Amino acid sequence: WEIDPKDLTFLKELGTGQFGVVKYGKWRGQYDVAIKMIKEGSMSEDEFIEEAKVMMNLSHEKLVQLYGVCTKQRPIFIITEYMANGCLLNYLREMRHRFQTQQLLEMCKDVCEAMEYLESKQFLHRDLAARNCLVNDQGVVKVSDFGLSRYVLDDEYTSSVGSKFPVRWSPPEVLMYSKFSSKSDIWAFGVLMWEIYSLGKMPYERFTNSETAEHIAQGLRLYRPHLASEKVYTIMYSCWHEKADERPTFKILLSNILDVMD
Ligand SMILES: Cc1c(NC(=O)c2ccc(C(C)(C)C)cc2)cccc1-c1ncnc2[nH]c(-c3ccc(C(=O)N4CCN(C)CC4)cc3)cc12
Repeated sequence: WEIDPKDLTFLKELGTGQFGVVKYGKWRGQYDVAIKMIKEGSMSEDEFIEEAKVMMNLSHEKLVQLYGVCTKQRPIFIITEYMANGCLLNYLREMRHRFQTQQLLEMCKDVCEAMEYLESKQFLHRDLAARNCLVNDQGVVKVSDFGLSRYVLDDEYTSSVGSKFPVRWSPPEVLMYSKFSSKSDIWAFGVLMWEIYSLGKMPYERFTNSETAEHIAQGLRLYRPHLASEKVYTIMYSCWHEKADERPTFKILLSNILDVMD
């Protein structure tokens, strides 16, 4: 899994993430790569390195591939597949047109295929959201940074009352009991479907976290976006059942999305 850093050519800045600076470059003077330059103290590096092989073996066309690591210099590097059109959240917000409903469903289908693959490997994403999905040059959506949440060293992110914790993508059992399962990714996926159909709006925009939790407890959920048909809304709504066991699997959600696609 150890990539020779001499095989990397750093070419551009690609902004920052939870682990700091990310750059764009070439691997073997030919393949586009994103290179995460891990800020010292931001990550459980040893744990990530000892568990990374699992992640490098997660290969599906709709997952942003982890290619390898460079751990013999400061900072260490995580080398991944490069996505030409950046994160899905910015893509939805910056496009000028009102997306065709078929294209929006296609984004949902792409994410659902990646998630069905992760579910088949009993591998949780833990931070599924439009900000963690990327888009390629053909408008194909891919799921990024799956499982990396586990290696974050930052209480504002890892604590359910922290400023960076994905509260609005979390089911009640995560918020009350820290109980993660395949069903917490299902809940997050429903919120992601809502982000896609609302063209990148923040979920529960008018509510504080405590108002959101009270809205949920009373049986209220995110409203049906203008672009989502009643059938599409039934799919995202099924992800938010109060009882984790009543939520569908990604295999079932994919079958539902394909039926709506016709
Ligand atoms: C994934 C990733 C992260 N994210 C992380 O490290 C990270 C995230 C979450 C976590 C936790 C789960 C632990 C919270 C950890 C780490 C951070 C910076 C870069 C990238 C990144 N990785 C791969 N490909 C990329 N492309 C871009 C990209 C950005 C902007 C443009 C752009 O300016 N335009 C304008 C022109 N228009 C035509 C196209 C778009 C293009 C490409 C970014 C990519």
